[PDB]
Amino acid sequence: MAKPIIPMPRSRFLRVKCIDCGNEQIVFSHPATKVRCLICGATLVEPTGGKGIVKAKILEVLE
Amino acid sequence: GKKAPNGEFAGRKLKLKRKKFRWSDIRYKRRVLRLKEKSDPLEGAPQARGIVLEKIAVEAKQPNSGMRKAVRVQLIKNGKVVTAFCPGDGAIKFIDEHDEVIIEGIGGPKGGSMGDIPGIRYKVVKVNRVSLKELVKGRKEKPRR
Amino acid sequence: TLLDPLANALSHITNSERVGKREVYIKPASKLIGEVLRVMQKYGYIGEFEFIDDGRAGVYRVQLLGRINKAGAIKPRFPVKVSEFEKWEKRFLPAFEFGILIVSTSQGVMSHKEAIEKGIGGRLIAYVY
Amino acid sequence: MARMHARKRGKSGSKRPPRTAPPIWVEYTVEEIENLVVKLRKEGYSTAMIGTILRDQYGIPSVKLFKDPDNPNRNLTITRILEKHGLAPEIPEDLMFLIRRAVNLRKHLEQHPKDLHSMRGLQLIESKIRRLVKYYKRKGKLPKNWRYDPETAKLLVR
RNA sequence: AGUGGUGGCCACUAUUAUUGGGCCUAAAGCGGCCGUAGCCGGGCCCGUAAGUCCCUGGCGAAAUCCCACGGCUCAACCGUGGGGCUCGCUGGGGAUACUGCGGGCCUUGGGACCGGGAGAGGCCGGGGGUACCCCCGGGGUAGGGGUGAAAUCCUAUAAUCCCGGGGGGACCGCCAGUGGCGAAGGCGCCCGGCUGGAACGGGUCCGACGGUGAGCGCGGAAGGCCAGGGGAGCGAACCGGAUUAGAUACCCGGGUAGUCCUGGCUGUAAAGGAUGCGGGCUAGGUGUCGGGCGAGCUUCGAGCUCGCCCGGUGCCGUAGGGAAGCCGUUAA
RNA sequence: GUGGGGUAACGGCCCACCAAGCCGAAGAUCGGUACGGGCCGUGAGAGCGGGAGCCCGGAGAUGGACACUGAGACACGGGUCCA
Repeated sequence: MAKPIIPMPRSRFLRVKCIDCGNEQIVFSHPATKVRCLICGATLVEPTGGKGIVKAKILEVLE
Repeated sequence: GKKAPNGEFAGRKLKLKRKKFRWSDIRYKRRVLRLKEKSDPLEGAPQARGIVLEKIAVEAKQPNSGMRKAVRVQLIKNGKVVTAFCPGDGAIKFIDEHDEVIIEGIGGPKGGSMGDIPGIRYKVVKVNRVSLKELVKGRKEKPRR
Repeated sequence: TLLDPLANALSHITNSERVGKREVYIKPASKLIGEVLRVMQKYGYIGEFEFIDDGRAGVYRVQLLGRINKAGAIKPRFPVKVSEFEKWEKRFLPAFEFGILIVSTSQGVMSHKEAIEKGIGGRLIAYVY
Repeated sequence: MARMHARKRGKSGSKRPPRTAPPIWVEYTVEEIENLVVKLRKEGYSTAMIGTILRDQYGIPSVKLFKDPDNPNRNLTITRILEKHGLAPEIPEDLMFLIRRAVNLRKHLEQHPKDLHSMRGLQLIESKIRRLVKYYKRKGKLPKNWRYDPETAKLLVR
């Protein structure tokens, strides 16, 4: 970990660009809960403990 | 710590801890009560006179040998039975029955005794108020009685 | 839990030094730590010191000279008068001329000699040698 | 961390996000994200589950670090917003859930009798609730005149 | 001009530990938890100045005590002056680091949320086989049984022996591992439902709610006690036999409560890690269980393995500690 | 609590009335022991131990009860009375 000089998780951010409707979401890298589209209600990702399993094929740009 | 009331206003807790555990010494408990006083037959006093009931002797223990000269006394001070060890060389001439004999403690109230005695805690210093110990010594007063 | 944090911060610093480590990372993090560090640093019994300001957990990084053999805090934090400063320095401590019996006074933290000069004590906070 | 109270082992090593600089990798505003919270609360989500949602969907690090402050209550995040709207009751969500479990357990012990393990757990949950409540009543999270007894618990649940 | 004895008190005695003591094994950790009184409280700010420090002034009789000088030959002693005296009380002015309180604030402690996952955790129902036993039928004679040797004992219309069948109770060899679960006592056939807890990753949530905890409350193996049921094997008592001088005992033949189940009741343990609970901190190495993560191998299933990371259980060992044996991130 | 008596005088001191409070685990109540203090003894201190001559204040005078005279006694070598 990173406990003595600034605590840091395992996480990061990535921008996902959907292909099921083209909505652009920023996603946290440890899904704990499913993510929905704001315009279709369709599933981007399904969660498995810690880092979720990425449902279908959806692009990701790693910020 | 592994123990204690170290707090600012905790101090009563600590003071009681110590107060209970202090009682675990017999010698402290005896002296504050008056159990010491009561138990010893002289009643906390240095000496007491009494009348020799009869001359008895007591047996030596297993390490040791020797048949000790002794008096069973009834204190004129109270009305209790005491066992008191009488010294003397040829001891028995010096000591005398039904005269007044004066008995003192010896060696503290440690509760222990010498090996030659089964349990005698006491000394006879004086017979008719002239010491036995003068008669043991050759340099103050040589044998009498 | 975490209570009396200062004693703990001194206690880590002693273990470091017994090993002869170069530095210390103090997880506890206060005004109390930094003023005590400044007193330590004036005497030059500690070296240079860094404070990083984090609000996740402030950290202090301390240089060790090794000149502090033992430094720990007081179990009651019982109060101390001006006449009484000497009495505590001979009694408990092996020191006699080392000049730190750290005490907190109305100004911050002071040493022994510094408490005399001002004329002010308070509650006895700790000791250092 | 580490503490022990119904386990003989330590606590999890997880920590809060240190992206304590405001977002700029999010591309949604404060405004849009509030809008989402009203709809989700109304739907049937409880305030922990909303905040989890917000992190995944809307990509914020923490909900403490994109929306503090915006109302002047301590530790400003979700349920304080809701509290001013009247979408959240005053009894913390924490306490609502604890209480719900404490009801659930009496009903099993009845039907399933001879439960030693489950019985010790009923004593243990309840006990913890009185201590939490004792602090909350004072803080104003609960009323002063409120009390936590197990009958009042059953009331809330029903 | 005393010496010596006895009795007592104080020192010696850190044998009362505040200075200045301990609790694996020397005497000493509560079987475990819970939470009350009480004790104790992270960071940042702010108000009060109660605690806490400073200064002045009222006062704590004389005598006792020290120092100084003087007087009595001298000194003890007493005078005189100075200093100090159980020294517990009083009033005003100031300071605000530290503490107490009132208010505000922050997530670092605490509790809480969500998802994959493991398990001899608990409650209920179903069910399999092995092995013992009983009884029915077949088969099959003269000893079987038991031991260190024996003996009692058991057996002739037939025991032991060997097969087939039915019934019954009880338990789960292999599986099983230095292994896993539960607060603790403790928990092992397999299947399903019901149900409690835990490690972990993501701190999503309340915002110091925290720690400890006298008392109180609660669980508590085995056996026992009470009722009812069950009873195949096992077996205190018990009744023989041997061994033994005799056996009072080890050994053998029979044998009752009990062992099993439910309802009820009582409460003990070398209930052990002989190591109270909570936190921070102090060299490492290796294995192992479960999780997270990146790979290689792949039977394409985390199947076999490596490292980082998180928790737990083990071995070796540093600083240090211990009388030593040992202990050593699971601390003594 | 309210009124009142009586005292040199406050007062459940005593009294009438009215109320049901008061006290307690930071140890009440009960049993037991003890004049208290300045000081003293001991100990480097912390502490322990002690209340003796002597000074200070209270208490007593065969045991108990009782009034009078006096600023002052319910009176230590005064009275009444009971044991």
